[PDB]
Amino acid sequence: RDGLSNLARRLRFAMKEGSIWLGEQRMILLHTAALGALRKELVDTLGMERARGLFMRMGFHSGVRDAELAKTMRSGHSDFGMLEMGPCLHTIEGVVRVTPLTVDINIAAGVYHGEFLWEDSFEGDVHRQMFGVAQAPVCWMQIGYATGYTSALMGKTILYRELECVGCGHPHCRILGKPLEQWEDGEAELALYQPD
Amino acid sequence: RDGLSNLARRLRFAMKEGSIWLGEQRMILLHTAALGALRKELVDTLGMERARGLFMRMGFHSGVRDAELAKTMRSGHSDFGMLEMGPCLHTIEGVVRVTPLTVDINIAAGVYHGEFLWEDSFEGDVHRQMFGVAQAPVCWMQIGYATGYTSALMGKTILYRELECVGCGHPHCRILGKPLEQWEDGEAELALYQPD
Ligand SMILES: O=[N+]([O-])c1ccc(O)cc1
Ligand SMILES: O=[N+]([O-])c1ccc(O)cc1
Ligand SMILES: [Zn+2]
Ligand SMILES: [Zn+2]
Repeated sequence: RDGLSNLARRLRFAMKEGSIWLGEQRMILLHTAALGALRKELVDTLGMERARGLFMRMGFHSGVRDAELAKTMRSGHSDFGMLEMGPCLHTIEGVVRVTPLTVDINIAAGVYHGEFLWEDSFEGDVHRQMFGVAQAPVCWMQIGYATGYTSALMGKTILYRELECVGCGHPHCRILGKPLEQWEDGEAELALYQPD
Repeated sequence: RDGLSNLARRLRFAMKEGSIWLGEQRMILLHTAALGALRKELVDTLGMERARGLFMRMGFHSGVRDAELAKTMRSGHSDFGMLEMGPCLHTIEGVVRVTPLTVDINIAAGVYHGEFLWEDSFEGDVHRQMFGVAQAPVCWMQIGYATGYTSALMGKTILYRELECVGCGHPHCRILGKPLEQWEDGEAELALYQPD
C-alpha cells in the first residue's frame, strides 16, 4: 500500500556488492530455522529468561534503527503516518503481517496508545517447531522491535506486551503499546531491555 | 557466477503474509547492527570461544538449508554447477560477496578442495566496529555456512577455515574448504559444530 510501496524505495539489493541496504542500514537475509536453532541453544544454555532478554534487545536495536529511517521521511505525514512506517517495515522485513487495530498518538504531548494484530508471526511459528506450544508469549524479538521503534519515534519509552500469542496456541498474536508508567509491571518489563 | 540471476528468482517477497521466501525456507531481513549487538552481548557474557561456536552452528544450519534447496533444481548442472550455488546464495542473501578461486569437486568420488575470496564480510565488517581489530579470524557464521553447505552437498564432513580475514585487518577474507581428514586440527574443528 502507501505505507509499503513508499518504504520500498529505501530497499535495494546489491548482488554486485553481496549486500542489502534498508535505508542506511546494512541487512542480511537470515534463515528462520537458523535463528530458531540459535534460540534453542541460548534457551537451553542460559535459560528461558536470559534468552528472552537477548532477543528482546536484538529486536529493540532493530526497531530503533528503523525509527531513525522513518524520521528522515517525516515530510507532511502525520504522527500516525509516522507511526505506521514501523508496522510497514516490520512487514517488509518478513517478520510478521502487522495489522493496526487502533492507534492514538500525539508525539509532542507524549501521548501514545496502540494495539495491533500480528498475522503469521515468524517468531511464534519457529518457537512451536523447536519447543512445542508455549506457556507464555514467545515473540520476544518482535515485541522488542515494537518497543524500540515507538520509543525512538516518541522520544520516550513505550513498552509493548503480547496479549495473545500464536506460540500459546492462539490463532494469532495481539499486542498493546503504551507509555512505561501506564504499565503496572512496567518497571520490570524495562528491566528486560538491559544488558551488563 | 551467472547462477546469481537464476538463483535470485527463487527469492520471493510475500507481503500479504508478511513473509519472505528463499525456495521453501522462510527468511527474515535482519539489521546487521542488531546482530552485531547480540554477538557483543554473547562474547562479553559467554566467552569469545563460546560465542564463536554458537554462530558457526547457526551458519551451519543456514548452509545445510541452501544445499537442501540447491538439490531440488540440479537439472543439467555439473558438480561445479551445484557447488557454485552456495556462494551465490550467500551473496544474494547479502552476507558476503563471494569469489570462487579454485574449485575441485567430485561428489561421487569424495573429492573436494575449495578456496574462496570474501570481500565485504558483513560479519568481519561488524566484528570490526564492536571489538575493533581482532587477532583471530572472526567470520564465524559465514564459515559455518560454507561448511554446512558443502558437507550437505558431499554427504561427508567438509570443514572450512579462514586464511585471511578483514577482522584481523587484512584487505580481504580468504577461505579453504576440504575433507575433515586433511586438516591438522580437523577433529577439534569439527567439535565446534556440536552444541554444549
Ligand atoms: O511501532 N509500532 O507501533 C509497531 C511496530 C511494529 C509492529 O509489529 C507493531 C507495532
Ligand atoms: O559452498 N561453498 O563452498 C561456499 C558457500 C558460501 C561461501 O561464501 C563460500 C563457499
Ligand atoms: Zn506471538
Ligand atoms: Zn573474515
